[PDB]
Amino acid sequence: SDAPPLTLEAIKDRVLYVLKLYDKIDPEKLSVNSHFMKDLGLDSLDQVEIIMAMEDEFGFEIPDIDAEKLMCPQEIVDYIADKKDVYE
Amino acid sequence: LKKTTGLVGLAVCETPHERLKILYTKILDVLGQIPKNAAYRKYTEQITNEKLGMVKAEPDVKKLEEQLQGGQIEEVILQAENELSLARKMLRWKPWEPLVEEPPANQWKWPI
Amino acid sequence: SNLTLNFGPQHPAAHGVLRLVMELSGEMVRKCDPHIGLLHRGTEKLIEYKTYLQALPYFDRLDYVSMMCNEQAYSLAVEKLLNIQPPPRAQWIRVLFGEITRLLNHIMAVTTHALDIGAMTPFFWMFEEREKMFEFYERVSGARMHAAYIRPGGVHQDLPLGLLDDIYEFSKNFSFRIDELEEMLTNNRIWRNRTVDIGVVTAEDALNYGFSGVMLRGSGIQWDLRKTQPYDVYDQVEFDVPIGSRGDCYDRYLCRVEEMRQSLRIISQCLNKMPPGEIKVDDAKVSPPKRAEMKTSMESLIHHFKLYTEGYQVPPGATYTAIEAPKGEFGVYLVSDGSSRPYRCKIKAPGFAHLAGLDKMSKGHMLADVVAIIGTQDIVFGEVDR
Amino acid sequence: GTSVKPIFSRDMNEAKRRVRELYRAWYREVPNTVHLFQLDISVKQGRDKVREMFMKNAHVTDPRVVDLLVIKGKMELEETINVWKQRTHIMRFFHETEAPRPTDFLSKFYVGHDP
Amino acid sequence: TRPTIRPRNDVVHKQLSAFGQYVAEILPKYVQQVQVSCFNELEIFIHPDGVIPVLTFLRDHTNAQFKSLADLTAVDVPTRQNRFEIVYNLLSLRFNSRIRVKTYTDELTPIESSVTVYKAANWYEREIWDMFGVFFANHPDLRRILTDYGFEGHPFRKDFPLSGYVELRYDDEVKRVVAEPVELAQEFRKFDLNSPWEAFPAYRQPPE
Amino acid sequence: TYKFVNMREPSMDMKSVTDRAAQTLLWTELVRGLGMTLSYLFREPATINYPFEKGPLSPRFRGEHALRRYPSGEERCIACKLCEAVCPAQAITIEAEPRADGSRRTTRYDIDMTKCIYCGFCQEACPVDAIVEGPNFEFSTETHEELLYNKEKLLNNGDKWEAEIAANIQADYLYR
Ligand SMILES: CCCCCCCCCCCC(=O)SCCNC(=O)CCNC(=O)[C@H](O)C(C)(C)COP(=O)(O)O
Ligand code: SF4
Ligand code: SF4
Repeated sequence: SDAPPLTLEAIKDRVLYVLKLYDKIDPEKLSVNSHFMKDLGLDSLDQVEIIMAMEDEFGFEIPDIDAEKLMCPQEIVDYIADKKDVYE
Repeated sequence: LKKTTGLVGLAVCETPHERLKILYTKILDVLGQIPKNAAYRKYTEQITNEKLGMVKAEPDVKKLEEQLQGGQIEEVILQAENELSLARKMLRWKPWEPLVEEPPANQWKWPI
Repeated sequence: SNLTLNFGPQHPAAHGVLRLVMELSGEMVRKCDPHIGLLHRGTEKLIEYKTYLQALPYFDRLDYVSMMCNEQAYSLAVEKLLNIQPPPRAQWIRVLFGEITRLLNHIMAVTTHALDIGAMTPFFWMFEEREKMFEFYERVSGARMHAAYIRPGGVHQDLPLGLLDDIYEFSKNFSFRIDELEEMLTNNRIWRNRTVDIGVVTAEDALNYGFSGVMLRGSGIQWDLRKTQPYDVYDQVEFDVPIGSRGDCYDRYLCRVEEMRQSLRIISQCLNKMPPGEIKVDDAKVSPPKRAEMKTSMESLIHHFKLYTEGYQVPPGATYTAIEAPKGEFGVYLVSDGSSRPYRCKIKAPGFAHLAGLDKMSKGHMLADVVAIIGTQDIVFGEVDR
Repeated sequence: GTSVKPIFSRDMNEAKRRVRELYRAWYREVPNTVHLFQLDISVKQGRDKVREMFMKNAHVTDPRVVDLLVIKGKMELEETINVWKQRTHIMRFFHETEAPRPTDFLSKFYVGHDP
Repeated sequence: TRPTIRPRNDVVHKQLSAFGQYVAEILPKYVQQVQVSCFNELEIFIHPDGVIPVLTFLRDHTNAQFKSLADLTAVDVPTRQNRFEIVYNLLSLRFNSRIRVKTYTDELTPIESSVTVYKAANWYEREIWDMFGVFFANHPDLRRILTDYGFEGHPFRKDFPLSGYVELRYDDEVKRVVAEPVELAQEFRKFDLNSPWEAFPAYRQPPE
Repeated sequence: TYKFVNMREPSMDMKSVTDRAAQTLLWTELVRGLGMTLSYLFREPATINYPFEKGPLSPRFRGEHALRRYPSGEERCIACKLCEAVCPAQAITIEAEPRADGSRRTTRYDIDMTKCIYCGFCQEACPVDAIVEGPNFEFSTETHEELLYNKEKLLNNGDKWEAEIAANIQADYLYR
């Protein structure tokens, strides 16, 4: 069959794996609720790179107006879950 | 009757008189929607009425070409089409209105 | 996905400096994108640092196949800005050498076009005539092509004794060389297969695309600047304007051959009507005095010194002056700020617009057809890039 | 009022959005440029260079100037994607044959007169 | 005033003046000035917004029929608030006449592209953008035409130096052509040519 | 006044149609072209036997530059710098000072022959016929540096070519 029924936990884990490969984010002080600008100190350009890596990982494009709101891993998880129609 | 206009891409027009009458009538109809005091309206109506009367007054195509001073009645038809398109664009643009802005003080001063 | 190809610059049919990015489906040409500037030397900016005399030789090197015609266009622009008149004998010499120059250019265009197509022999026959014509250039000026002979105010020097007879001797024989070229090409079925209905352009499209010269007259447009807007003494010579009917390569080639014949006619009239008199304007604030006068009289020495150091001041103003150069309308937009150096000099070259029309002209054709169309546009990149 | 005609953007937000689009396009393009031009740099080097070029103009606060900068960046990207640029043009961004010019006062004093 | 002096043509001067008045009457919204030079050349100075409506008129009106765009160029005048003068030279074959249309812009204000009026304008506008930095709105394909790939600056601006900023050479360590800051074995020698005495009294300006 | 170049019509009589068919099937115009090339084959060629034979040149021909002298051996050049001012390529560099006997003479006279465009404006501008473009055109070199002429090189050129230069000037100066 096709891909298994991806869930919120898998989405969060893959998002965290993608983020921990970013060289400007501290691997062990990153949480599901961390803010890229306030806590990680990431710049606006850095955020764009993070969303591009997310697009690569999850295989679907994210437009600029949607990508601007995503400011923490939890927002990215909720966006992906809403787009993929996943409630668990 | 004429074999070729001699110009590449310009076809020979059968019944040029009727085509010209239609085009000049359409031009006058479009110009009727332009304000009466606009110089474009009065000038174009004057020249269009001259050409329309000249077309109605001479049934020979060669003599009509000689009178119109327009160079080979097919090009007269093309020029009428161009004038009709311009008249529609001018109705949209309304250039009869006052100048939008005065240039800066020394915009056109030459030398320096 | 179409295949993308670099046609030139290092290509035989690319004229040395043209890089053409071509999108092809097989050999069908889906798109032509000419990339130019490989011979952009910044002429227009360099001229802003020269006097008008110092700027004159830059025009020899724009369309290096038609030198004296460029000189004449620039000289006419400067003379219009100066409000002066060249002497009649200078104007007759100018027209004569302009027609010799048209002969040179049409030989180059027709024979190189034939060489792209594949007929290599007429190039060799006609380039000896070009050589003889080069001697006429060198005898009048000391240089085979970059003469700098035609200057604002007239010409630099008078004709040497015996030049007119030799020009007559060449002119009474050139018609047979034209006949041999036409015997090789005009009725040949391979040549017609390579040229007929290739690069057909309509009259309306030719006008809207900025075309000039044969690129107009091949499509039936009855226009020639020598007839409609004459300069020098062109309103005193009789000639005919060749007019095409199909707007294709074959009609344009026929037009160029007939223009060569009409140039022979004009040259004959110029040879028989050359008047006596001075050869530059008798105004030492513009044209330099004779060397004997410079070494004898105080005013002549002062004016020589000033004209060769500072140059003449030109009254402020701007002119667009155009001529019927062998490749089409060649124009100069010259802006004078009142000083002895031009403020701005925009050069209008017919090949610029003609090459901008190449992608439109190549629609529905093959690679060899595009080679033929490049040849039929008569492009020199010295004037295209400037 | 200032009565100024825009180019593309009315304020700084739309200009910043266009900047982000151009940055995404360049970031995506860099690996293809490394492969096609046969460069000896890494993809990280190219992206770091792209970032550096963008950062060079971070101080601009005029939306029209930002729009024109984005237009020029789009022109450069189109030149790169179509391989109109050669390897020399791409490598010109790195200045690999220019000697390092000193910045402190003393070295400039020793070497010459330029301030 | 005989052989040396260029002759005048009053007939053409009057005809051009009348046609300039005609054009100014028809398009008062955009026409700012009309001039006829003494060598019989007609110039129409317009507001930038009227680039398309004026050109179209001059192309399509039955009494104008300026079907040919001979040339389109720009002139840089740094002392003006609007730096760049945009010049259109048009030719009418039907009436055997020429006309010049002039407008202005600065570094940051786009000019409407006229490719929908004259296709010939395409490359010309590219050249202007290449040489002066004037952006043309709604141009189908606007990019450099004359300069090298990646070239920075607009060479035809008056403040751009004649030799530019960079030059090229082949370097063997990297096995390629490289660009480096320009150094000249002989510096171009600036000449001061202007005479300190006025040449043309007819063009004297008020002394402020 | 104009003419048409391709506006003719073929006659449709059986004679002309059969002649056209014979041309199509028997390739008559191709044979005509072959005959033209065969005729050229038996003509005398236009090639000259260089370097034993040379192309004709005029007294006005512009060649390698030279600096000239008066018949007493004194240099003609008096360092007015008109040639330097007029030079369109800025190929001339001149430095001057009073000589030991007080004469106005150059200490530096350089022509960059890789900058030069060989226009002859320098010799037109010169008031004393000091700098000229001579008749020599065969002076190719193996290095760039040899084409940067100093004053000694130009004086040597004048001394070497004066016999020809004076005759050419005598031939042409009544036109100048
Ligand atoms: C391989 C080599 C290729 C080289 C390619 C070179 C391409 C050059 C393209 C140049 C493009 C531009 O200049 S585009 C002009 C640059 N943009 C601005 O100046 C706007 C104001 N500054 C800012 O917004 C911030 O500094 C910003 C850093 C942008 C982030 O902002 P955020 O934090 O709010 O997200
Ligand atoms: S020939 Fe012309 S370019 Fe050469 S040195 Fe003389 S003036 Fe200068
Ligand atoms: S060569 Fe002639 S023009 Fe040049 S400095 Fe000497 S005298 Fe003057």
